[PDB]
This record gives sequence, structure tokens and C-alpha cells, in this order.
Amino acid sequence: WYFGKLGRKDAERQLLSFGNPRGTFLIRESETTKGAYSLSIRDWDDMKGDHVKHYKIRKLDNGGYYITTRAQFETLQQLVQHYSERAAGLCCRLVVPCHK
Repeated sequence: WYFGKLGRKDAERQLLSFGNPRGTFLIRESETTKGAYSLSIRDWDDMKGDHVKHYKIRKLDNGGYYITTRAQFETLQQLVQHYSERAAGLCCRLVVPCHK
């Protein structure tokens, strides 16, 4: 999936779009972090209802990508595959990718 390098505003307006069930995710390029990635997940809550949290995907200089220090992945494709099954410490698991 190549979403692109877009801002939180653009990621939010897209994720929170009707036609996507909660657990919508996209990975945009982080403009705040040095060419990194942001796993932008659309959560649902009753009080925090329909909000996006972006997990900052970090990169091992001598390795691959990791969202957390719990475990590092070979590639970004592995990172999402784990969260597609289970949240494993995230707020939500990955349900569906966002539509452009």
C-alpha cells in the first residue's frame, strides 16, 4: 500500500470518511519524523468517538522498521501483518485500509 506523504489532516479526513468501518488504517510518510512512517489508525470510542491515532514507525538504522521496541520487523509489510491479527499492545488492530 502506498498512501503517500500526507498530513494528519488529510489522513484523518480520509480515514474518518463514511464507507470505511472503524479500524481503518493507512500508513503515510511522516513529515515530522525524518522520512519515517505513521500508522494512522482510526479508533472508535464512545467519548473519543471516531478519532485517529498515528503510531510512529521508527527505523533501525542497521535494521528494519519497528513501531515499538517490543519487536522489530523485517519490513513494514510484516509489521502490519501482525497487527492485522492482533493489536499486540496497540489500541486497535488493523481492520481495513483507507480508500482514496
